[PDB]
Amino acid sequence: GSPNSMATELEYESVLCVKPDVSVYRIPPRASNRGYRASDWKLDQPDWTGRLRITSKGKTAYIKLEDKVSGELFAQAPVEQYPGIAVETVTDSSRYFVIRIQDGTGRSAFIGIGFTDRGDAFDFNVSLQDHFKWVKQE
Repeated sequence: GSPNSMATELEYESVLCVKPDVSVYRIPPRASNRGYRASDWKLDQPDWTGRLRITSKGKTAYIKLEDKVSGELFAQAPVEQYPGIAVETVTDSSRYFVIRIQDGTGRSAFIGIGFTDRGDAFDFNVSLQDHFKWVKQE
């Protein structure tokens, strides 16, 4: 038998949260003597803006970011458990996160994202933990 009829087969995702408005900021590096505090980021001048698409399959969640005009992928961050290495919070305001976006080949970057309100950023952190609760043995 020969499996060589397939090679790119990532035609799967269970959607968890979608929002039309999210803004990216390239952040300074973490240290507990400063923290990520949202106000240190480029809140007046995003590096990119577009749409949120939190997705998952099995034990791996995917924070995908997508364009608001082209529908194309900007970036994606894969996550094995929440909280974990690929998702972080700020100190000052509950509407801002950081994620470890990856190219699927050992390339990575930490990018900051901001929401319109805390009551919508709560949906980012609830939709992640309400996927992982069984992996978290709750």
